[PDB]
Amino acid sequence: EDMPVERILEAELAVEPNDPVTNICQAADKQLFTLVEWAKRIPHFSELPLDDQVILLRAGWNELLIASFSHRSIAVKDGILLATGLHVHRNSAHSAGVGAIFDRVLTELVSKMRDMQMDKTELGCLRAIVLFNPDSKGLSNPAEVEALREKVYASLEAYCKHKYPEQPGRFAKLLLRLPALRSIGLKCLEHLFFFKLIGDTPIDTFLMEMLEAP
Amino acid sequence: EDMPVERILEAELAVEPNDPVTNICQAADKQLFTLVEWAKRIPHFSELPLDDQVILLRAGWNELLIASFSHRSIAVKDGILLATGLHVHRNSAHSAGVGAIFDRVLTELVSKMRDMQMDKTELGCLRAIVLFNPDSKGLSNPAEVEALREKVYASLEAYCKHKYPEQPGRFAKLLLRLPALRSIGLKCLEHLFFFKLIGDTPIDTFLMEMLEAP
Amino acid sequence: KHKILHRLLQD
Amino acid sequence: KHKILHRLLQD
Ligand SMILES: CC(=C/C=C/C(C)=C/C(=O)O)/C=C1\CCCc2c(C)cccc21
Ligand SMILES: CC(=C/C=C/C(C)=C/C(=O)O)/C=C1\CCCc2c(C)cccc21
Repeated sequence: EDMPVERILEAELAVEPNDPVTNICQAADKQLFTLVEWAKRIPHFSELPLDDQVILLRAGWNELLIASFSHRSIAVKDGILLATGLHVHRNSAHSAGVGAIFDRVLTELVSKMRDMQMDKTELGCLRAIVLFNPDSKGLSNPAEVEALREKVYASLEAYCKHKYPEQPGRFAKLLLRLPALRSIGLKCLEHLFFFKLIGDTPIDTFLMEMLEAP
Repeated sequence: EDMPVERILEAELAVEPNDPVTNICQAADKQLFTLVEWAKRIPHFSELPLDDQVILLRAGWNELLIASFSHRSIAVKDGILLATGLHVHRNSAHSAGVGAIFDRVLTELVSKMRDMQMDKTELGCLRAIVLFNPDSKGLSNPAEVEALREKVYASLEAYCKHKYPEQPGRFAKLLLRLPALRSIGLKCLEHLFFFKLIGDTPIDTFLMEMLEAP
Repeated sequence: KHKILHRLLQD
Repeated sequence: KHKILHRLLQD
């Protein structure tokens, strides 16, 4: 009852116009700052208590960033476009020892988004649904977060069916990429903790903070 | 165009009327046999090539079993009911060193299913969607699997809205427990591999086979 | 491989 | 804890 897809699309358009791993980590740190600005532009997020805003972002940052560069990469051959303007080719990822997870991103996310021509409004809404994760531990008022999530998917469904009336299964198709996003995000986190453990690979301050306990 | 929720409900009704970890693993092995019978009763599954039937089950067995005992446990205070007729209380899980994952099952799955009164038809459909996972690696014809998944969620949506017209967001709410199911299933797998590594905890033949590589 | 699963699916 | 995130959210 107050979650316009126009404000969500606006949030998306407002924040976005040699070792591939090192480049990926640098891009991630860069985008973490941008992610906070994005969240603030999502309706009602800023009205939640600071502690819950922190919880939601710490809980969803990895999936939020993955969804974003994956959609940005729909126009890329076999690779991804980093927010830094750098492209990471599949062969480069493979030659760096991270080909398996890279291939999952290309196959389960990028290719699927390109195939259904997921638009920016839809991406923004899926990210907003991820942001408003009621399962996040520590939330002072999980019911409030759940309420916001419901408002987002209610608006997204309305958007679909009205924009794509001929694709009745589109709304479900969008939501069904979330389990893949959750799995891939978890794997990417594992890689990050390993990079941090090994010592090699520079990890900037905001990215490092997100890897902080809990 | 040939995925009746009645056949799915039938499949569900047809297969179901001291260390808690050991009991949980024994229940899982037991249910793996039952899972194969369930799958065969899901429309069109048996018509897929044997190699793909194997792939889909090896890829989704853990989430499929978790969804099942979680729904079975909606009537339990603070714990779960195993297919063996044994109950695992939260305190028991905690005292065995597996309280964290146990609590996630209770909070993210059981409690949520109880809160929305998820019915057996809905459970069956969600499990069928999980079964028909087009992202499964090795599939000879992923498009065919994707087609079946679409038919399942198309029928589920129809079921909802018709059975629960007053809850327009129910269909989305059901699909949105899948990311939680995916995360919890992955964690449970990790625990199983550790139990297998440590040596303690008897692991039966079918469960052991599922832990086989890949 | 996967002896058990194949057998149960075939039967 | 989480110095950076809090600062960016507050500003
Ligand atoms: C967590 C994450 C964030 C990505 C941020 C980026 C690259 C944002 C952007 O450029 O828009 C993705 C990672 C973390 C490091 C490991 C990794 C690999 C090996 C492949 C793909 C993604 C990721
Ligand atoms: C993978 C799995 C299967 C469960 C099967 C059961 C218990 C089926 C049933 O009883 O219906 C769940 C596990 C595996 C071992 C670790 C585990 C823990 C520690 C808690 C909850 C579930 C599980």
